[PDB]
Amino acid sequence: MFSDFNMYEAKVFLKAVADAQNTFRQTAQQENQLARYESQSQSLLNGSTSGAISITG
Amino acid sequence: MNHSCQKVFEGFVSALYDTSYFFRNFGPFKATIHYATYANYLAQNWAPRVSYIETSTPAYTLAKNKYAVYIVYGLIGGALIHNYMLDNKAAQKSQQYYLKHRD
Amino acid sequence: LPIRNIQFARYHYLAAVTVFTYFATRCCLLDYKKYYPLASVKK
Amino acid sequence: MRRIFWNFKTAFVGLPMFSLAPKNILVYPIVVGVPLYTFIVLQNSVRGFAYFDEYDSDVKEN
Amino acid sequence: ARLWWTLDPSKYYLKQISSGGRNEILFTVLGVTAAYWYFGNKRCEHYWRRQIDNCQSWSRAQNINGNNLTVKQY
Amino acid sequence: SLVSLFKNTFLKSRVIGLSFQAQRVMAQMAKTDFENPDEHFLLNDAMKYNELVFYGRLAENWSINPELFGKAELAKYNEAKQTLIDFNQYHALVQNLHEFYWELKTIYLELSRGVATSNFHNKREVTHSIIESDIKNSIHKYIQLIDDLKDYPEWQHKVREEIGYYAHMIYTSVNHDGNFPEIFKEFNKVDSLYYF
Amino acid sequence: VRLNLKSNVDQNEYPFLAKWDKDMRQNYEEYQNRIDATTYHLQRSQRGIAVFGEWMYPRYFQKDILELEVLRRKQQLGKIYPEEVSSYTQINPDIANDLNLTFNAKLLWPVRGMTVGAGFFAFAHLFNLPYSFRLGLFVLPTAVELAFTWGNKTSQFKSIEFMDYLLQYRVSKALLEKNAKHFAEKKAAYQKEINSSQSVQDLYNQLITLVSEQAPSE
Amino acid sequence: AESNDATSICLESISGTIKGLQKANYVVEHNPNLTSEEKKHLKQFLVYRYNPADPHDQPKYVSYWCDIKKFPPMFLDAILYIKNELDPTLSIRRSCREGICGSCAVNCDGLHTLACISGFNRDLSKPTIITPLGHMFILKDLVVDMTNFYAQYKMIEPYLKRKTPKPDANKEYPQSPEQRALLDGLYECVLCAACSTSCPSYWWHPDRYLGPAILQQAYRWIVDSRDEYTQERIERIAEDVRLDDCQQIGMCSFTCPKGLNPQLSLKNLMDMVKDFRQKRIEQEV
Amino acid sequence: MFKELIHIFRTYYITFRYLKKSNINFLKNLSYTLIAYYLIINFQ
Ligand SMILES: CCCCCCCCCCCCCCCCCC(=O)OC[C@H](COP(=O)([O-])OCC(O)COP(=O)([O-])OC[C@@H](COC(=O)CCCCCCCCCCCCCCCCC)OC(=O)CCCCCCCCCCCCCCCCC)OC(=O)CCCCCCCCCCCCCCCCC
Ligand SMILES: CCCCCCCCCCCCCCCCCC(=O)OC[C@H](COP(=O)([O-])OCC(O)COP(=O)([O-])OC[C@@H](COC(=O)CCCCCCCCCCCCCCCCC)OC(=O)CCCCCCCCCCCCCCCCC)OC(=O)CCCCCCCCCCCCCCCCC
Ligand SMILES: CCCCCCCCCCCCCCCCCC(=O)OC[C@H](COP(=O)([O-])OCC(O)COP(=O)([O-])OC[C@@H](COC(=O)CCCCCCCCCCCCCCCCC)OC(=O)CCCCCCCCCCCCCCCCC)OC(=O)CCCCCCCCCCCCCCCCC
Ligand SMILES: CCCCCCCCCCCCCCCCCC(=O)OC[C@H](COP(=O)([O-])OCC(O)COP(=O)([O-])OC[C@@H](COC(=O)CCCCCCCCCCCCCCCCC)OC(=O)CCCCCCCCCCCCCCCCC)OC(=O)CCCCCCCCCCCCCCCCC
Ligand SMILES: CCCCCCCCCCCCCCCCCC(=O)OC[C@H](COP(=O)([O-])OCC(O)COP(=O)([O-])OC[C@@H](COC(=O)CCCCCCCCCCCCCCCCC)OC(=O)CCCCCCCCCCCCCCCCC)OC(=O)CCCCCCCCCCCCCCCCC
Ligand SMILES: CCCCCCCCCCCCCCCCCC(=O)OC[C@H](COP(=O)([O-])OCC[N+](C)(C)C)OC(=O)CCCCCCCCCCCCCCCCC
Ligand SMILES: CCCCCCCCCCCCCCCCCC(=O)OC[C@H](COP(=O)(O)OCCN)OC(=O)CCCCCCCCCCCCCCCCC
Ligand code: SF4
Ligand code: F3S
Ligand code: FES
Ligand SMILES: [Ca+2]
Repeated sequence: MFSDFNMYEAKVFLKAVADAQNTFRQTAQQENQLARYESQSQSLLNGSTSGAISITG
Repeated sequence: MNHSCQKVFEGFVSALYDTSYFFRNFGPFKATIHYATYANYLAQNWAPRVSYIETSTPAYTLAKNKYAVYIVYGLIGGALIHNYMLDNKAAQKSQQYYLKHRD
Repeated sequence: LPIRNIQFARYHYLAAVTVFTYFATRCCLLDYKKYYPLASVKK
Repeated sequence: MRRIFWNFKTAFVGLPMFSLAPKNILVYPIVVGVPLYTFIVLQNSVRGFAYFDEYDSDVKEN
Repeated sequence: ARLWWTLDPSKYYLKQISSGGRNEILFTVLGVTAAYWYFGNKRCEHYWRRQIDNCQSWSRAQNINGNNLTVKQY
Repeated sequence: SLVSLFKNTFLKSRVIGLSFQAQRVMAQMAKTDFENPDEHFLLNDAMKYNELVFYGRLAENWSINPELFGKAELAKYNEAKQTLIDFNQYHALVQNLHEFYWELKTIYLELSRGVATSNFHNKREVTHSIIESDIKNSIHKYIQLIDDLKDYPEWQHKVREEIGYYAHMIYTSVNHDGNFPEIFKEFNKVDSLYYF
Repeated sequence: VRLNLKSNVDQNEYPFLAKWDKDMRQNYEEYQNRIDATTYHLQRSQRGIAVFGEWMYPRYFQKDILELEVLRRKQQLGKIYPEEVSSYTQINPDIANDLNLTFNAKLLWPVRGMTVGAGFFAFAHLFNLPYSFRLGLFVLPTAVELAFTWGNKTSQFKSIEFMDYLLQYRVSKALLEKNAKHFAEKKAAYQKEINSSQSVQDLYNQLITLVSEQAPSE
Repeated sequence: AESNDATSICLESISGTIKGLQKANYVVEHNPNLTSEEKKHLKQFLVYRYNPADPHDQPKYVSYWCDIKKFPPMFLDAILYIKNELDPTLSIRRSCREGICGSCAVNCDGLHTLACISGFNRDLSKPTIITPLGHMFILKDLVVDMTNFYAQYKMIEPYLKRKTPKPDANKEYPQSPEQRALLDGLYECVLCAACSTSCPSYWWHPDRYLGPAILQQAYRWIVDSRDEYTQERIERIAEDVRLDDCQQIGMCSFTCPKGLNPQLSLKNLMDMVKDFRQKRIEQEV
Repeated sequence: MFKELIHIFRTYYITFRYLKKSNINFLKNLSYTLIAYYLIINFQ
């Protein structure tokens, strides 16, 4: 259809676009994962201190 | 060689010979070898073939033996082409199914 | 004396030899990693 | 003590072997492979020996 | 030297069976059936696939001992 | 008994059919030498050789059901079975002679590798005792075999022409000193004169 | 990309993250040259005609694709230290034996083959065989050992799996180091309240299951 | 009492091979007391000498300077002059003196040939080397062990066998001049073995492969019109590599001092064997 | 072809003379089986 040169141009550009979308995903996931870990740790601390649960072993 | 090593070597070769002879001539082992040899001969010297010596007058040769090659070629070519067509049909079906399911 | 489908046998043997040699040597499917230093670049 | 009798320069196994063997061993290799290898290598390069750079080679970190 | 190359079949393997030519159609039928089965399986596996990447595709890892895999920051 | 019918029909067909060929196969085996008695069958044409070798065991072992056999048919089957048993024994004899031939050829091959020109690494001037003893015992066994074949002039002649060839070559490979008179004592009687 | 060799990470505050970057940048140029050679070979082969090329491009050039993937992953990792290999030994006891057969780390001698050859040499010496036979019987087991050692592309798959594991581990470790100061106070508070060393994620999943089971819906 | 000697034998073999390569063509002067002036008038013969009977003897060239103006110009004449005048311990076979018996076949200066009917390079500068037939075991000096050659000759049954009785017993087996000339140039072989000792296939496989001479004799007995065991002889020579090992080098016809052409005979035998193999299938049907 | 390779090895190598025609035939059968397997498998 198109010369091989244009096909490889398209391949490179598509690789870059996929990498950009992965960059968006990585940024959002890292931020929310840090927030999640903080929230879960705080929840476990509050639970143990409040006497709601006992965490042993 | 040294006669002590000579004794050892003679004993070892005698043991090897006896072991081989026993394993080959033992009843069940002998039967297994005897049947497998003939099976191998059949496979090697009587495998399916398309070319063979024709020693019969045209009046004494079956039609199967004049069109076997063509039948074989028809079967193989038809199988290949039909598999190709089935691959194309499956490609189209999968594309349509996953397209209609989303995007 | 006559051999049924002798020409078919000759061509089948030739094809078998050709295919076996092709796959064993991979004559047609060379490697070009050795030429990369001696090649121009685009983009 | 192994005593060997041998005409180094005239016996069939000697300098005549050096003159004969190399030019006969390489007959089919040269005359077949060289054209065949050239055809196999060049048929890819109908347009050129160009490496379509899929990675940013011209881009250098600041 | 003597010329020996040739594409002709050898007479040692050119014999027929008593009842006619060698079992060519009978074996070709088996070959075609086996090829049909094999290629059908391959096609069915190949074409009906998709990659679904989401949280439910991930499970907790474990050692060969069955315990949960965790590596310290040593 | 359908299975019995098929078993007996298969046995009859194979055994009787091969019995008409046993003469030809045995003659061909006799015609060749003892180095590879089945050479013609492996290289040129397998004239129902492997079939005979396989079905001899079946003729010896597999049972028969006379009620499925006729009178003349049963007599013919017994004759064919006896012929196949004869072929079994003949093949065993030929195998024994062939293996003895290969024993002698092994001795000769060791000597030849000893005197080979390429043998720059294992050149020995004087024959060692082990091979001398092997030669002596092999020649003793060969002489005993020749004696045991006194009632079969053709077999005796073939055994000489085939096996004694390598005995003669061994004779030629070594000098006539040391223990040579004792080693080839039996060979010097008649066989040595034959190979001149 | 022609990345510089001098890492821009602070070694005083993120030591491991600096070392990883330094090794990656050090080996990046060489691994990039190898990757470029492989990709050039792949595309030039794909440009072929009929059997010499396209007709069988994707399916028969498998070793090249495997090499390309291995090179890419190794380039991202940069360098591998024995501590991580021993760490992954949990799931693959033969990780070192597989990671040696994939990468040009150290020269491999067929020691088992040479030992078998020496045993055969002792046998021949006992039985007084010619020296040619024992030299051949020394070469043969060595040849068998070499044949069974080299190649072995399955080890490359196992190396790929290990390198994926190692990359994930290194990323998580870098995240640990980056936020270590932020979590110092919370960590100090947490160690004094929970006597368990089990991870927070596992404990929280267990707690969620406990709530989903016992807690009254109300 | 004896012990394993693989190591000592191996080291001795390697060292001896190296030294022999360094000291190949060892030469001992028969009469060292010769002024170099005298040697200008005398030609040099390097004669191979070896006496395996004597345990202290080893192979060696011996140099004899002889006046070629004292005996006729043939290799055998020079050898016998050396034997009678210089050293009568030299050993060689000789019966006919006119190239008929074929006993004197030797390696006359690089070519296998009968020594009685072969001249030698008259030039006084280039030395002449006389050695026994190459690949034959050496018994003493120029005498080799041709026993295997005769043993192979016996295996072809070289005697007229006929399956049809003579009609009257007072006549001779009829044979026209054409069926006789078919043998011309084929029955003159003197069994000298000079050709067969020059056939590489005979060098490699002396026993399994019959020599060019013996196969030529088999061809002579096959093409002969009076014998009736044509197919039987063809089949007998068709076993294993008794004939198939021939590679049509053609040295056999080049060396034959009698002018015979064993190469052509072997070629015809190969053609007849091929036809026999084909028509064993084509005819019986 | 195979026949020719075996013939060359027999005629040039003294050690190879040890093998019978039967062992040569067994090697022939194994080689044919391996060649058939190679041809079939490469296309799978
Ligand atoms: C314990 C037992 C003992 C063990 C011992 C150790 C060794 C193992 C032994 C085992 C026994 C079997 C060994 C294999 C067979 C060996 C045969 C041999 O050596 O013969 C030499 C011998 C050599 O003779 P030769 O004189 O040199 O001549 C050879 C020439 O090639 C002359 O050849 P030819 O000319 O006669 O041709 C042959 C013929 C042979 O082919 C056939 O007839 C056969 C067909 C295939 C049948 C397949 C059946 C398979 C069934 C399998 C079922 C399942 C099994 C599952 C088992 C599980 C376990 C129980 O070829 C063809 O038919 C050619 C077809 C070409 C088709 C072309 C298509 C054209 C398409 C286009 C159409 C037109 C379009 C026009 C468009 C126009 C547009 C303009 O060969 C022959 O003569 C026979 C022919 C070759 C047959 C090869 C068969 C190979 C089979 C390998 C099987 C491996 C299986 C492994 C399974 C593993 C499971 C774990
Ligand atoms: C398929 C899946 C399952 C496979 C299972 C295989 C099981 C094998 C077990 C073997 C056990 C030992 C057998 C000892 C012999 C006993 C039988 C006997 O003596 O012969 C009786 C009978 C007649 O023998 P005969 O009277 O001496 O005739 C020869 C004489 O020269 C007299 O000749 P004549 O001129 O008088 O004519 C008589 C004619 C009479 O012959 C016939 O009548 C037979 C004609 C064919 C069959 C006709 C019936 C078809 C329908 C059968 C339906 C069965 C339903 C079963 C249902 C079961 C339900 C539970 O004989 C022949 O023509 C012999 C044909 C030989 C064919 C050999 C095929 C070799 C190639 C095989 C692989 C091909 C792969 C190709 C792939 C290529 C891809 C490109 O011959 C046979 O039974 C033939 C059997 C041939 C195959 C056996 C070996 C197969 C090995 C396959 C390879 C597997 C490798 C796996 C790796 C290795 C480790 C596992
Ligand atoms: C992982 C994959 C595995 C599969 C693929 C394998 C591929 C690689 C190849 C492998 C090759 C090696 C195989 C292993 C060696 C086996 C050696 C052996 O059998 O040892 C016995 C042998 C003892 O027998 P013997 O000493 O020869 O005989 C004297 C005895 O006193 C006994 O005297 P008797 O008279 O009391 O009993 C005789 C007979 C039992 O007698 C009977 O009850 C009758 C048996 C059948 C006779 C034949 C009737 C044929 C009728 C026509 C059929 C047409 C079918 C449709 C086609 C029509 C168009 C052609 O018993 C046997 O000897 C059985 C031997 C095996 C079958 C022989 C029959 C071959 C022809 C029929 C089958 C093939 C189809 C041919 C179709 C074409 C025919 C023209 O030695 C042992 O006892 C050794 C035991 C330890 C080793 C393992 C034993 C395994 C046993 C397997 C039994 C299988 C039975 C058949 C199953 C069929 C299923 C469909
Ligand atoms: C890197 C990947 C891995 C590579 C290694 C893979 C190895 C796989 C396993 C190999 C197994 C081989 C043994 C089994 C086969 C049958 C052997 C046999 O007949 O057993 C008894 C036979 C002994 O018979 P015998 O009765 O003792 O000998 C007296 C008979 O008259 C003798 O009568 P004959 O005619 O029977 O004897 C001839 C004999 C040959 O035996 C001999 O008679 C003499 C052997 C030594 C010859 C040395 C050269 C002599 C001077 C020639 C001129 C050289 C000039 C060089 C400088 C040029 C400067 C411009 O022929 C053979 O050995 C047949 C097979 C030969 C090829 C296969 C073996 C290749 C080994 C390659 C590596 C060797 C080690 C490394 C060497 C380099 C280290 C820096 O063979 C042995 O027991 C020895 C086996 C070979 C040992 C190695 C010797 C060196 C060979 C070098 C060949 C190079 C070829 C070029 C390509 C190389 C590519 C790697
Ligand atoms: C660190 C790296 C180190 C690497 C190196 C390491 C060392 C490697 C190994 C080195 C040693 C190898 C030794 C091989 C010896 C082969 C026999 C020989 O020398 O020939 C004498 C002998 C001479 O016979 P002759 O009667 O004196 O000939 C005079 C006649 O006048 C002639 O009669 P005519 O004039 O009537 O003939 C007409 C002519 C008709 O032909 C012509 O006139 C010209 C034909 C030109 C063909 C051009 C093909 C082009 C496409 C392919 C190119 C590939 C390479 C290049 C790729 C890139 C460039 C394009 O016929 C021929 O040319 C016959 C031969 C050629 C047939 C065509 C097919 C050949 C290939 C067969 C398949 C090979 C598969 C290999 C798998 C290996 C697996 C390990 O020839 C034969 O034996 C013929 C059959 C040979 C079959 C060989 C099959 C393969 C064997 C594989 C196993 C070998 C194991 C060896 C021991 C290993 C160690 C223990
Ligand atoms: C990785 C390892 C690689 C190593 C490479 C080694 C290469 C080896 C090449 C060997 C070539 C062939 C000869 C050896 C094998 C022979 C096998 C065979 O069948 O032969 C048996 C026959 C010998 O046996 P025969 O003649 O007795 O025949 C057998 C006869 N019966 C059966 C009766 C006993 O042929 C030979 O061995 C011939 C040997 C010829 C040797 C020639 C040596 C030439 C040396 C040239 C040196 C040049 C130096 C130049 C320096 C320049 C400096 C400026
Ligand atoms: C000192 C060192 C010593 C070293 C010693 C080493 C010894 C090694 C000896 C073994 C190796 C030998 C290798 C020879 C080269 C390979 C040649 C080859 O590939 O063919 C093998 C054989 C035919 O070749 P060959 O038998 O040699 O010649 C016959 C001439 N009429 O082919 C066969 O018979 C194989 C069976 C298949 C043949 C082809 C069948 C027809 C092809 C079409 C099949 C179609 C199948 C169905 C359809 C598929 C496609 C749609
Ligand atoms: S073949 Fe030639 S060289 Fe040999 S004996 Fe006869 S005539 Fe003499
Ligand atoms: S010299 Fe040698 S191999 Fe054949 S034709 Fe002449 S004999
Ligand atoms: S001396 Fe008479 S033929 Fe040689
Ligand atoms: Ca006649």
